[PDB]
Amino acid sequence: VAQISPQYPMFTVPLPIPPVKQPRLTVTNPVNGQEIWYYEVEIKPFTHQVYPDLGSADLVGYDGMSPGPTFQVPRGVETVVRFINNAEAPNSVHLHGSFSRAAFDGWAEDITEPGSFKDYYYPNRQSARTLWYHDHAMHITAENAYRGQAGLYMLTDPAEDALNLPSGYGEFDIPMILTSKQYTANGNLVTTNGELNSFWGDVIHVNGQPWPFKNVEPRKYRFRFLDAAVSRSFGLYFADTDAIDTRLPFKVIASDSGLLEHPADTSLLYISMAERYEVVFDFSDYAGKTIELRNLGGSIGGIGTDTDYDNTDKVMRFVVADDTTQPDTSVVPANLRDVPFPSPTTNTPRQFRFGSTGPTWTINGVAFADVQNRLLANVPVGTVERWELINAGNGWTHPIHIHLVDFKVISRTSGNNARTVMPYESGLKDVVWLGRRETVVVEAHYAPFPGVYMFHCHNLIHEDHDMMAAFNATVLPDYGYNATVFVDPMEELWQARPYELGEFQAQSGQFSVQAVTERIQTMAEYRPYAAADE
Ligand SMILES: *[C@@H]1O[C@H](CO)[C@@H](O[C@@H]2O[C@H](CO)[C@@H](O[C@@H]3O[C@H](CO)[C@@H](O)[C@H](O)[C@@H]3O)[C@H](O)[C@H]2NC(C)=O)[C@H](O)[C@H]1NC(C)=O
Ligand SMILES: *[C@@H]1O[C@H](CO)[C@@H](O[C@@H]2O[C@H](CO)[C@@H](O)[C@H](O)[C@H]2NC(C)=O)[C@H](O)[C@H]1NC(C)=O
Ligand SMILES: [Cl-]
Ligand SMILES: [Cl-]
Ligand SMILES: [Cl-]
Ligand SMILES: [Cl-]
Ligand SMILES: [Cl-]
Ligand SMILES: [Cu+2]
Ligand SMILES: [Cu+2]
Ligand SMILES: [Cu+2]
Ligand SMILES: [Cu+2]
Repeated sequence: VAQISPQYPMFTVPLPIPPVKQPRLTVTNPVNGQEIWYYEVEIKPFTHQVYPDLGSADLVGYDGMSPGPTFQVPRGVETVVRFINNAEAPNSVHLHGSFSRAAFDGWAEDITEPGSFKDYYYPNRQSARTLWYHDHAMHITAENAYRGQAGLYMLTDPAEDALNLPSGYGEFDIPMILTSKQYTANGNLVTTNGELNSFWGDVIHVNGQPWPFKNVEPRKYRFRFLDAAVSRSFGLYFADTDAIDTRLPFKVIASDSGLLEHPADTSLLYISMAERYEVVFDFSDYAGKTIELRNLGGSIGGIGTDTDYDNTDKVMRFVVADDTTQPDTSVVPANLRDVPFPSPTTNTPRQFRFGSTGPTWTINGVAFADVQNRLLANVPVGTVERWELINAGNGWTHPIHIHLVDFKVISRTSGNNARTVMPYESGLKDVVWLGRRETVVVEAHYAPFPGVYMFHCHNLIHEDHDMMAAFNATVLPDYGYNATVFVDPMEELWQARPYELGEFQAQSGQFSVQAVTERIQTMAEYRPYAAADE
């Protein structure tokens, strides 16, 4: 259908690369003698000239940019991030892909008001994976994410580095953060406010830039795909501009939770809101060509319900040089890793229906705001459960996310007989797309931390009104590990605190090296992540 946003000069602006976020300082953890990396992020307003010849867009971003800066954290290094709200609305930061404690996980009611900050303590102990950090504030997650509160968080480890995959952040390892937005006639953003169905968007962005291009050499690149859109799901494929409908093969090497056991040879990648897939594309057979990254129409080939617009079949262009300037020393091994799959269970699976209750998107008839009813499962820590995630509807799709866990996709049935489990769903994930009339069974180890966690649809419009619920990963009162201060996401110990911008700017008072060092060493003594040792 006709583009609504003004006409854009397609494939004329280079793909931006978010800068790497550096820690401000390190603090010795008195528990283990190891260095904790401490970071400060200021959430604040900024303008960005998206349309060359119109006005600017009003955004709110981590460190005044969108996407937020990229974190790059070695496995085993604990991080503390001071998220400082200097904006106009509350925030709640979630690190998507991290088994964070309940009070460091971005619980939707666990907000920071403007003129407050919160310190988030992250374990970084899971398998090498592409995480992302983004807003989770109750009822305003769609508008906070849409206006710029999302960024990448790469968890790295030597074992993955030894595979010799294409490497170097911004060299041959490229972030590909997809969004779908809409602009006014003067080049400002159309708000998601008031939208209760889906905000599709008619402008496709990579790393915050409409329809970019990149100069590539004829060799192998690792692309880290993330669907950070409010509502748009994608069917990604690559094509030579000399044969724009001919799909070129590539390899998926990783899903949400890390490496697949083996690369999945693929010509079409379904990716829905909050899914991460890492792809290796070999440009060597296309020296001197232009390869367009494109998006499947027909509402992702009948899987989705998304509206299609004139230019939503276009993502970006890669202009391939005639030659490499340096040898391609990278490879994609046939064997990537032993995926740590959960033990099969015979426990009769729980059922969750993703539908509506009057004008509200619900789970088993319940809206997140409804405290009395929204706690839908008690799961003893250590237990493996199958959850049957049901989309009975033909008129909506729902990428379902479960906090804390990594899960295996056991099965998919389609009431449109459209598809079962995709080859790139063979490993571990934390989001799974319920297409039209789809039921998916996932299996997860509810481990290793007790606490109250969210699960929900990651269509941020659905999530906000109000397709989200909670589970309690439970322990018996003799469990230990300071569980009584780490189960409650709203625990007073970990709540946000007020700051004065002067102190922040001068790095004085509670921002002094001394105050930060004392505050982090005190936090570290509670031993939040001790139960994940081994
Ligand atoms: C989520 O599950 C956790 C358990 O993993 C629940 O917290 C547990 O709640 C029980 C009942 O309040 C606590 O026992 C109580 O202890 C106090 C004082 O020592 C006593 O006054 C009461 O008679 C009772 O025995 C238990 O300590 C607590 N466990 C932990 C580890 O905090 C929690 O309530 C559940 N959350 C929700 C929202 O349902
Ligand atoms: C639970 O948290 C408390 C409070 O941080 C920890 O108590 C500290 O432990 C170290 C070593 O035992 C002492 O030198 C500190 O003086 C303790 N502080 C206080 C205020 O008691 C405790 O270690 C933690 N327990 C577990 C199992 O994690
Ligand atoms: Cl490389
Ligand atoms: Cl919808
Ligand atoms: Cl953006
Ligand atoms: Cl080479
Ligand atoms: Cl202050
Ligand atoms: Cu998320
Ligand atoms: Cu999450
Ligand atoms: Cu949904
Ligand atoms: Cu969430």
